[PDB]
Amino acid sequence: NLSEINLDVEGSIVTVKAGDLFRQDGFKVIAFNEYFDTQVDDVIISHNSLNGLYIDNYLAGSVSDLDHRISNHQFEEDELLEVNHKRKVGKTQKYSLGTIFVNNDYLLTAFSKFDDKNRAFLTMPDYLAFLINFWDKVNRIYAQKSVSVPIFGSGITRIKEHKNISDEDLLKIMLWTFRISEMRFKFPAKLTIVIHKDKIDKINLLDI
Amino acid sequence: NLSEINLDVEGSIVTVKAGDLFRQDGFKVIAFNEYFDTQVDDVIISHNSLNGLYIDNYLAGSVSDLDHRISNHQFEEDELLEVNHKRKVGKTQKYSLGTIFVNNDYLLTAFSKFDDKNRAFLTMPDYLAFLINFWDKVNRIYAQKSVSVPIFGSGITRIKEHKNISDEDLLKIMLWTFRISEMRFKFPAKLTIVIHKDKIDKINLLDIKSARNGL
Ligand SMILES: Nc1ncnc2c1ncn2[C@@H]1O[C@H](COP(=O)(O)OP(=O)(O)OC[C@H]2O[C@H](O)[C@H](O)[C@@H]2O)[C@@H](O)[C@H]1O
Ligand SMILES: Nc1ncnc2c1ncn2[C@@H]1O[C@H](COP(=O)(O)OP(=O)(O)OC[C@H]2O[C@H](O)[C@H](O)[C@@H]2O)[C@@H](O)[C@H]1O
Repeated sequence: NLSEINLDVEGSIVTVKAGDLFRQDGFKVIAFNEYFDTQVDDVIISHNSLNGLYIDNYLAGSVSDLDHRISNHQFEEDELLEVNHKRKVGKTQKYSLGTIFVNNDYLLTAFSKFDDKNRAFLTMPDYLAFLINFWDKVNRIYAQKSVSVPIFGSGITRIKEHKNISDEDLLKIMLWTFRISEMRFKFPAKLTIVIHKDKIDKINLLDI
Repeated sequence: NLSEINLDVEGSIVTVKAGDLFRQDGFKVIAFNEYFDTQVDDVIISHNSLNGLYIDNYLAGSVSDLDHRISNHQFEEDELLEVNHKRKVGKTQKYSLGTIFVNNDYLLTAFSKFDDKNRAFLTMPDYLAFLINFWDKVNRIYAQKSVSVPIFGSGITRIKEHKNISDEDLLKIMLWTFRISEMRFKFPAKLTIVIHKDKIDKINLLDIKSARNGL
């Protein structure tokens, strides 16, 4: 019946707290799909998803300006993938999972893959690959800085073969993938995992 | 001092014990590389790996027989990768990680990648992807059957950016990923993880019980 716990992981504090991601001070992480889509129409991007809420309610400036900024940005060659020329709707450039686009205090990250068949989806290995690559990026780049994340993949993402996986189990995977990442960093990022305040019932923080 | 432990993981008992993989009853898993190389000459495969030690002392029949058997075997379309024609020494057909070739009571699996200098290596994402794919296969194909494994990657394999990762850390990751796999299988394989008897010094079986809950 508690709402926050601080965890000593590899000699660094990881906070898990009930609350609202959008209210956190510092960097806040928003999961986009692999095309960094921005069309919120409840089929590509759901109005209910954090991706949709951020664009609809919190993105400063227009969605058009954001597309241009992302379009004209230059990512490492490790992060640009094949262009899906034959797509019905949405952007065409694909990005490697974990790629980050910075937008003010928001870290927009290529999280889920998309296709008309499985819509937003990831294999369990893709999910683990995302976490490792993502944690490695934030720990090298945002060392000693605050980074707040939700429970990645607990929304409408179908993790293939894991339709029913629980929020707590995804939280556990997030935690031990973070442990692995920060093994190689003296000063990692200052991570906070936010559980939507109306969902601390779904999770017993003493289990952790 | 403690040499064996039984853990309930997702409602199934997993055994971690000191011993000898080759003395294990039931299926034994041998880590081959992504080409299923069989040439044990300390250039491709080394004599001191379980890969080379299985070929040298435990393989039934000649290495030629095994090569031909693997080449003729019908692998899944997704298990078959592209063919590296530039390779100057060894087999050329790449296989996706976790691919399994069953050989009597041995499960030969494509574990490590070989770079241009025949160095065994994996990235941490590759390693995790191998474990999930491999656990998924054996829990599907060998449900309720004994499957014994060593601590994958604790040999010469370099896990990129984790050169000094401890055997105990690899063990927990193996347990974490196996737990995830059997969230999908109500009747998983009966897993035994074998720590080489002379390496039990490096592993404290008490620091491992939390992994059975995914922590
Ligand atoms: N204000 C909040 N604060 C904290 N957590 C919240 C909040 N609102 C919701 N959550 C919870 O935060 C968790 C994550 O919410 P999401 O990001 O939607 O789900 P995903 O990680 O599967 O991303 C969906 C993907 O597919 C899409 O196309 C996107 O492009 C993504 O790529 C859920 O448990 C929410 O209840
Ligand atoms: N009899 C034994 N019983 C149990 N464990 C053993 C035994 N002998 C050694 N071990 C331990 O078992 C662990 C694993 O030993 P290995 O399989 O060699 O190492 P890897 O997993 O990094 O695979 C080597 C890769 O590179 C190669 O080219 C292959 O192709 C592979 O792809 C070590 O801790 C050993 O001490």
